[PDB]
Amino acid sequence: MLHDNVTESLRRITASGGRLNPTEPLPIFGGLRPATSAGIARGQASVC
Amino acid sequence: TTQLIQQVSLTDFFRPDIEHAGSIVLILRHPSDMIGEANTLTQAGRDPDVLLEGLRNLFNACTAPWTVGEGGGLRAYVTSLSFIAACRAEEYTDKQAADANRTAIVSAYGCSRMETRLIRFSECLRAMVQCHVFPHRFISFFGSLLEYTIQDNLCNITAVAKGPQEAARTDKTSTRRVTANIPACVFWDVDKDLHLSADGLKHVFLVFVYTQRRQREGVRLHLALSQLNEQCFGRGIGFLLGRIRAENAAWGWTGDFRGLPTQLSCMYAAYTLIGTIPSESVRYTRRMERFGGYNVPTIWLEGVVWGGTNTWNECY
Amino acid sequence: ELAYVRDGVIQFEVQQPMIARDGPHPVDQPVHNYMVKRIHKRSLSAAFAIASEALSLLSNTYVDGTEIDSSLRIRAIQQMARNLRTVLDSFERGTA
Amino acid sequence: FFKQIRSDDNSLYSAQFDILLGTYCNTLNFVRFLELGLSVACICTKFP
Amino acid sequence: MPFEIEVLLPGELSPAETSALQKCEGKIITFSTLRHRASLVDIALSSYYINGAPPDTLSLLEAYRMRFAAVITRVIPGKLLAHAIGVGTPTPGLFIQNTSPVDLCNGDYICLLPPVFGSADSIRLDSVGLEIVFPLTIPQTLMREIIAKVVARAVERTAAGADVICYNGRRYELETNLQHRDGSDAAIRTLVLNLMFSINEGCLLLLALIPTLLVQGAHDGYVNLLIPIYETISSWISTSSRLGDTLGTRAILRVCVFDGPSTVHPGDRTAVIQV
Amino acid sequence: VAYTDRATLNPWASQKHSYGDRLYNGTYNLTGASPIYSPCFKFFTPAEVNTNCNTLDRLLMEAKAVASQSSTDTEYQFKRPPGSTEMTQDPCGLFQ
Amino acid sequence: TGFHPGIAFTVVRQDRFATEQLLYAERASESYFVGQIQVHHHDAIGGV
Repeated sequence: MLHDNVTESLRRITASGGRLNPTEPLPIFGGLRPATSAGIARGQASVC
Repeated sequence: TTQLIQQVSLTDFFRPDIEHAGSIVLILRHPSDMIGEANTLTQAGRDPDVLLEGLRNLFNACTAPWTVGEGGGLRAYVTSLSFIAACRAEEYTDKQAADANRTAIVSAYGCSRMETRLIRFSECLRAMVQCHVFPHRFISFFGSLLEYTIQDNLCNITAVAKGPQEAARTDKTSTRRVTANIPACVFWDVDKDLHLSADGLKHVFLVFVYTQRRQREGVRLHLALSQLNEQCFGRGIGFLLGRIRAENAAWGWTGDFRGLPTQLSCMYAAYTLIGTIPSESVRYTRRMERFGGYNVPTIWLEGVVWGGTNTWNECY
Repeated sequence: ELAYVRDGVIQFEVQQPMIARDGPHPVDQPVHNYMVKRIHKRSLSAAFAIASEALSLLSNTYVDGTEIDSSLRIRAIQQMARNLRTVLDSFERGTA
Repeated sequence: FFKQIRSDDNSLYSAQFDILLGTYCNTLNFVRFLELGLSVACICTKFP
Repeated sequence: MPFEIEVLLPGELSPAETSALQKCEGKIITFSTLRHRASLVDIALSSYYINGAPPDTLSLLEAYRMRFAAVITRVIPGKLLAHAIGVGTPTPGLFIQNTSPVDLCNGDYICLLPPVFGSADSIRLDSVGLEIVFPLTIPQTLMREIIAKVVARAVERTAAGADVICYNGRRYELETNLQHRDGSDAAIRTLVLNLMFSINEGCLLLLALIPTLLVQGAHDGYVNLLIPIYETISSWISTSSRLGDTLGTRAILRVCVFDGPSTVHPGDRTAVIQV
Repeated sequence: VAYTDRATLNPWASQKHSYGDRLYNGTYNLTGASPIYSPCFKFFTPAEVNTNCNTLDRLLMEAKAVASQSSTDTEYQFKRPPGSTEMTQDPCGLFQ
Repeated sequence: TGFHPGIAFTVVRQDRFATEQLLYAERASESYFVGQIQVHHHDAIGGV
């Protein structure tokens, strides 16, 4: 976008509708790995 | 007898199905270290985000871009010396052989987006020497290629790291042994320049060359072969590289120690000792050879005993 | 001598039958085929270790005036024998 | 092609061949019509 | 053929101690002299004692260059065997249990460095009344940096009136939590002092020889020049040289794994050849 | 070819350089550095093997042992790691 | 807020099932050449 506070607001918003999203502070260089959880109930979660 | 080493790496920067045995392989450090290193080593008035862009745009189009961050258990570890040579083939004085090398290695690898990977690597090296994070500090000598096993996008190399070269039994086509060989574009020997031209023992050095002039960076490496020891070799090359040293040192009560020539601003070359040739006199043959479908000239050494203690000697 | 082979090859040649027919049909002639295959090279692997203080015993160091070290040497021999037997069976399993 | 060699140089003991591991040809079966079952439905007759 | 060292662990060892000495498989120790029969009071920390009290970081950097290192191979409930590295060609699998904050890749050259971090190598043999400190086995590439950063921190601390080091994609912080930083600041002062004195003596001697160094332009003359005072120059070299050769620390080992794991997390054991 | 009386059910994903084509087809590498797996990849991206001018039905030669496509041990469906070798069966990946 | 912005989506997700294959092979469907065992030793952790 043109303003950063909008690209940040979009990410913060969409970080609340699911559990697959990057960690809060961005990595400067890498792959943006999600924060691993502690429980695995039924099986590998199929991403839609 | 000797000593072997093993490493599993990706095959993005190197394909042992294409290198012939006896080619030198180089090892890389993790690219993530460059971030903090340039964060604390860049010169005042200069932003290292150009290095960040170089690295990031490089690794965006080399292989699977993910995993290259911190959680990397598998990585792009080894690179061929011929590779790092042909991505900078625009600075070696013997143009025609280097140009043949470049076109051959652009056609012999995957065929797709290597022109991309090559200039990515060239731009990355340019940026690092520009932000005062030198390549010699991140690239080391691994060994000489002996035997390999490949798969889909992954390799397993075993190379000679110590001892005589031709004491290594391999299951090749022709003969159980193999000799070392280097591309003919990087072969620069210090001895005939200084004209001592004497038989006997000769060391083999791995020397980089730095030309940092603003927006006109320059990085190239050769494989020296001289009679000099590791002490006075620095003096010798510093001597026949006078212009580069000059244009580098010149354009690189309150004290006011500002804008003075510093060590990283005045640096032009760094070298390491990697082996030796304890023969009666060294013979080497420049014969044109085939990389699959193309022909490129190489240097065929004989009787090289690989050395060690990988400590870099600097020259500013 | 397999480790000496650069590449092997086997050749096929089959000839197919035909059926005489009547017009309107192009008069048929036989056909002949000529196929050629090659072999792919593979390998197998198996390891087993003999620690230090086992090599120190299996080596024919001087005959010592005790029988402790001889019993230890027998122990090491039997350990190595079992490991090597398993290693050799590993190839018969890896075949299948 | 001229190639000088010092006292007992390597690359004299180079041995590696190729091999033709075999040739597999096939043969046909000859259909005897009158030995079929279908010939029950006809009285074949030769007439030059 | 390989050189062999025996250390006869005495009696009166609390089995709660030998249980930890059983964890000392692959740690490095040093002797002042190489023999075959070695007494436990020789590798103990109480052997250095260069000036009374336990040694400094300068004192330990000066020791590690004069003593002969030896890696502790297998230990048995009776005694302790060790192989001297540097000479002898140890034929067995000379493994090393890395004790360093940072990882070890495959194919590094390893040197030694006193415990200039949160020292926790010490095994406290109280029943005998002596204690053994092991060195840190860092890669040769981080050797010039660790010293520089740990000395710069203290030289800024005495200047009262994110400092992280990174390697192989891992970051280890140098800012220890407590701002009550005594103790380690004390075991490092004669380094920051002996170093600082040398550099100032070099600066104020440079500017005392040529009267056209900075007065003819710090950019025009200084760079164009680039292209009993006589018992002071001596005093400068005769100390700057001894400091430099102290901080050289040529490598001794090299981690060469052969069909194993390609990275050594702190606390693991791996194969190593000698240089 | 499927429903001949129309051209395409969805014009916003099918046509070249459209939205869906832009977002999911791999020739543009937009979703390149993302570790997360993407099912629509095999559907949007035009396949290409050099046996175009050389086969009648390489169906059999291209529907046998295609390697796995997703990770196997991660809580989520990460893209398959380069050091993996697990092979599976993909029926629907053949007929699109 | 629960508003329909006049546009719908088609969900595409992929699963992974564990099966048991049933392989069948014809006799002499494979020519198999066996070389000779070769041995190599190289040091490791505390063991040759």
